[PDB]
Amino acid sequence: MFNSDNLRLDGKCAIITGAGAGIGKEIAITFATAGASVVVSDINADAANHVVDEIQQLGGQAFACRCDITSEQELSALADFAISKLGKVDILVNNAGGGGPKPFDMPMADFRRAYELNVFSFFHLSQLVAPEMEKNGGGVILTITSMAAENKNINMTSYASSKAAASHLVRNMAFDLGEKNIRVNGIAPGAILTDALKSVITPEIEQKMLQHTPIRRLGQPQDIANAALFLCSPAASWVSGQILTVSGGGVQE
Amino acid sequence: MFNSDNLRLDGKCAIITGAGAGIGKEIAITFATAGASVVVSDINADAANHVVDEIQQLGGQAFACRCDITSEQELSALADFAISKLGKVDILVNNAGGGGPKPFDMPMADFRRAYELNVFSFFHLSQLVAPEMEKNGGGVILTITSMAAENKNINMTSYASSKAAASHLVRNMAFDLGEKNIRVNGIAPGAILTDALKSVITPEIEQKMLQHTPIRRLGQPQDIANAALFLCSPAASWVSGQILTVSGGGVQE
Amino acid sequence: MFNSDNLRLDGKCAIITGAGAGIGKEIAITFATAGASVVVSDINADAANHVVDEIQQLGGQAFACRCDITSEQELSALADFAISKLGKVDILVNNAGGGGPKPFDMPMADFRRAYELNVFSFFHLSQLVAPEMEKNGGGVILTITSMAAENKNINMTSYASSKAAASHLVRNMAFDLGEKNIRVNGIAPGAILTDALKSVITPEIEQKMLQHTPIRRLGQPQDIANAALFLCSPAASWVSGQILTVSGGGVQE
Amino acid sequence: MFNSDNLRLDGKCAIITGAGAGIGKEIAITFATAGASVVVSDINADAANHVVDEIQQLGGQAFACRCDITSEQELSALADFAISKLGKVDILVNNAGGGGPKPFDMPMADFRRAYELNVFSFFHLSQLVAPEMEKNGGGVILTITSMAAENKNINMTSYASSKAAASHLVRNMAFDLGEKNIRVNGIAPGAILTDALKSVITPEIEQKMLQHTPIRRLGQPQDIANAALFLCSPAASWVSGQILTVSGGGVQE
Ligand SMILES: NC(=O)c1ccc[n+]([C@@H]2O[C@H](COP(=O)([O-])OP(=O)(O)OC[C@H]3O[C@@H](n4cnc5c(N)ncnc54)[C@H](O)[C@@H]3O)[C@@H](O)[C@H]2O)c1
Ligand SMILES: NC(=O)c1ccc[n+]([C@@H]2O[C@H](COP(=O)([O-])OP(=O)(O)OC[C@H]3O[C@@H](n4cnc5c(N)ncnc54)[C@H](O)[C@@H]3O)[C@@H](O)[C@H]2O)c1
Ligand SMILES: NC(=O)c1ccc[n+]([C@@H]2O[C@H](COP(=O)([O-])OP(=O)(O)OC[C@H]3O[C@@H](n4cnc5c(N)ncnc54)[C@H](O)[C@@H]3O)[C@@H](O)[C@H]2O)c1
Ligand SMILES: NC(=O)c1ccc[n+]([C@@H]2O[C@H](COP(=O)([O-])OP(=O)(O)OC[C@H]3O[C@@H](n4cnc5c(N)ncnc54)[C@H](O)[C@@H]3O)[C@@H](O)[C@H]2O)c1
Repeated sequence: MFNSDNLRLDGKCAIITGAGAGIGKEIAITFATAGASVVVSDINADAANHVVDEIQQLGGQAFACRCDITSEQELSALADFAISKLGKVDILVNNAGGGGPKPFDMPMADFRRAYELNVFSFFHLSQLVAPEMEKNGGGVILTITSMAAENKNINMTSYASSKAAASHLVRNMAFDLGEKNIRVNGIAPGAILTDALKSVITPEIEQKMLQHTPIRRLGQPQDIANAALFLCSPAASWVSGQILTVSGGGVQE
Repeated sequence: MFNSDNLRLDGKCAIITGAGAGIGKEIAITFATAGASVVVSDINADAANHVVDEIQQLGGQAFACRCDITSEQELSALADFAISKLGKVDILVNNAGGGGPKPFDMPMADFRRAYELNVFSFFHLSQLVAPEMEKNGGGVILTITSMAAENKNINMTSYASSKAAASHLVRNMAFDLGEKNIRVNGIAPGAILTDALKSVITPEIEQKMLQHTPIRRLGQPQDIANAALFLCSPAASWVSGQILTVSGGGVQE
Repeated sequence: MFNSDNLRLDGKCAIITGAGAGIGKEIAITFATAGASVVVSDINADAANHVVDEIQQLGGQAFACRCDITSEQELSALADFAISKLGKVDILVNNAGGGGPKPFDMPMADFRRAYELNVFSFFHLSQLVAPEMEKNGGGVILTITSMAAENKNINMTSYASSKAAASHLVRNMAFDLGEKNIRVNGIAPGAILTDALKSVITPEIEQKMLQHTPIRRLGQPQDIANAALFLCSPAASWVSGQILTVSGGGVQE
Repeated sequence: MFNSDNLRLDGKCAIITGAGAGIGKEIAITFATAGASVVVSDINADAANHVVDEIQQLGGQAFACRCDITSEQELSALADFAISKLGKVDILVNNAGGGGPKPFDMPMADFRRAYELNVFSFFHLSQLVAPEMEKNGGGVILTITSMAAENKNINMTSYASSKAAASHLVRNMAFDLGEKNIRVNGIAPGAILTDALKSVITPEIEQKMLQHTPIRRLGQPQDIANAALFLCSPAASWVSGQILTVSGGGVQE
């Protein structure tokens, strides 16, 4: 039978990478509003700090930490800081990442970078928290991937190849971590109208993207926040190694 | 921000196939307990009625109809009964259907039958309830597919191909019905310990299926009911054409 | 090292369903030209018969047989006739099939039909030849599926769902038949400019379809004939359970 | 109509990574024997040179270069040597690369390295030879990926994710290079019995891997060389962005 408390994160401690803005910001707020203590990580400290007061204005407890996910040194620091501020780590939502469409002849530096963001940082950070989660008898890791991980188009070599790596790592990491009773899942956002896109997108552009979405509307960060909550909640206790695409049933071009 | 009402089905009217036992019974009870009025359908009216009684005891509203999904006549009869008893239809949970390991040399009757159970039935009923969902302004159709739809093995020709047909039906159907604000999704459950297997299973046999499952415990009907709720709740309003697997990150032989 | 005879069908006997025209016609000719005796099956006898003289004009030996693949009675007849005319059956290429885009509210008859063509006939015919192939110690089954089996778009419910069933049957049948030392593979044609499309397609239409194909050109039946030869040849002796998409790297819309 | 010349590489110039042994060596010999001039590259010049000698003995033209694919400098040096010795480049067979089972707690050095071996190397070399292929009017790049790219298991985080990255690189890269008439494909080989394993394997161990393979025999290097030939031969001129698995229809543990 239905049980609302299974849909909440009461007493949980979560790290949310790149949560100073966009989808990441919504996950942080939505998680704190469901009962979990949160460490809001982001390179843009001022942004991270805004999210924190914003959570307190709601009564949740958040802490800010600047952290370049691409710096191994900052990742271990993020981890030590999180275990000190919250006392433990139950949830890790690896949101930060990116890269973008690029020509085939981008310098290798551009190529290597997508991996730092989408693959290596994600993997190093899990290695850091995994021991903590295993100490407490379990935990949940959630990464935000992308639909590029499953589509193919021009100028997507690095971004698409990296996101694919991350999605497949999820499927395998689910096995290594499963022993430590840690679930690992991912979510592939469609065209999320994060405030950034929201500012540029022309009503003509919108129609062009929504041209192939059955549920004719652009996504909102919340859509991704709802999916994350479910996947990180106890209601999803036997769900591991999955990638949930949240994109209205189609693809935005 | 976290909104608990988005995770409830207040005033939603759901039809649920094969709800006398196992997975369907639990989705019926979880749904009804989350605020929706439900029609419990089943080839076993005794079972359906018991489930209805039990739902009412918990203070939920529910109605029972003995329906054999392999009958076109009986499928229309199910739709009329729901229109008649609930007044409208917002959610269809196509749970019944089946088939299992069959010799390559099985009689064609047996082969086609797996299609009756998982494909033709599911599609027709969708045709029946679609027109009713659109007049309410939207809806959610959800199927209980299978991991056989994604796996490969011996003695699975009928069973696995039909579940594969059903799973790709979800993806395509999401396009057609997307213009009528209807979302279509499915769930691929692993080895779920339903009251039947619960007594056919022996602790020995168990350590074998679980041999390749990261989250080392067999599934409970609640796990599936939990994902169906989310997938049919307004919180997953931009999730369509997806097939979520709940198997603890592995495959139970 | 390279060995041309491994790329030929010398001494092989092949059944080619729906070979009176299109892709099917090319497979027949290309196979006979590589050394195999062929039974050219098709509902349009005159077409089947043309292909046969055409093969003889090249020195290959073909035999015609009218056969509605959707009639169980005609399938067993096709089989008995093939084993009588050729002496044995080494290769089965299940080309005939079809169905097409259809609205969600097509009558059920339309839905059931796609399955007769794409799934049931294919499965019944394999059941019929499998015993013959097993007698000779091996064989090869090849089905022509479609890209609909992997894409999702509006008005594709039946066609797409059926082709998906067929592709997944390939993956599983590979296990049942593997014991009988029979390989089973499929090929998913992209937009093949079969003489039919070739007659209607406007130079403007062409551009529209080729809009998303990296190798900017429409396919030719031969392209599919080359793939089939490889997959049915000894060079592909450890290749089973595969679906090869031949579509220039993209999709034609 | 069957055309044997389409299945040959006469006057084609191919570069082949890790061609001193196993799979690469055989693709080198099969290619050279099918009419193309080949550059045999390898971190082991002794091995490369022996393979070159052996090729010449069979009357084919070949050249050897000791190249360590993990070096950007050495990759450019390989491209110059091929341009210098063969005059042009029409085919690139990226065979080397690797990595294997690694503990979740592996050092990041080991993790990144799997990316050096299967991702970064493969991409860069593609960048190097692309410009040369387009000036000849076309080309074919082909990678030796892995079944780990599609599977899930314990102790495969690095190995499997990098092969997944490489496999999705094929799909996307096919778009970019498609405008320059360059086709990109890959092959996922199963358990191939190469001269090394050939002596490390014990008849006991063999009956175990083969336990779930329909075509019950381990793969031979020829099987892979056979598919690479076809995939690089003009006969597969409309096949791009594909990843063919050669594993006898199953998975060898
Ligand atoms: N918005 C979309 O439409 C969309 C679609 C598909 C996938 N995604 C994925 O979702 C994730 C988040 O995307 P978003 O759209 O919210 O992005 P965004 O760039 O708007 O926000 C990223 C947040 O992370 C911060 N950040 C950037 N680099 C960082 C670093 N190196 N270390 C720590 N923090 C850093 C930014 O300041 C920002 O607050 C990414 O992994 C992205 O690949 C987004
Ligand atoms: N339980 C598992 O481990 C598992 C795993 C994978 C897929 N599934 C899927 O879940 C669904 C239910 O499986 P389950 O094991 O919970 O089922 P079950 O055998 O318990 O059947 C559930 C209910 O359906 C009823 N029913 C059977 N045939 C019917 C018909 N023809 N018309 C109407 N009602 C009918 C049964 O009497 C029962 O009350 C199926 O779609 C099955 O493929 C279950
Ligand atoms: N042409 C394309 O672009 C394309 C694309 C994707 C998939 N396909 C698939 O390829 C296969 C063959 O397609 P095609 O394009 O050559 O088709 P087609 O309709 O041009 O030719 C089919 C041939 O089979 C015959 N046929 C029709 N029904 C038959 C039946 N019931 N029994 C026996 N023979 C019958 C027809 O007379 C004809 O000679 C089909 O399974 C189709 O789904 C084709
Ligand atoms: N053999 C199998 O069962 C199998 C299965 C799956 C994938 N593969 C793939 O096939 C490819 C070759 O595998 P294999 O077992 O045949 O390989 P292998 O270990 O025999 O290596 C082949 C050649 O590559 C050379 N080489 C190694 N590192 C190199 C480097 N850094 N730079 C240049 N040359 C180098 C080796 O010395 C050897 O001569 C790899 O991509 C591997 O992932 C093989």
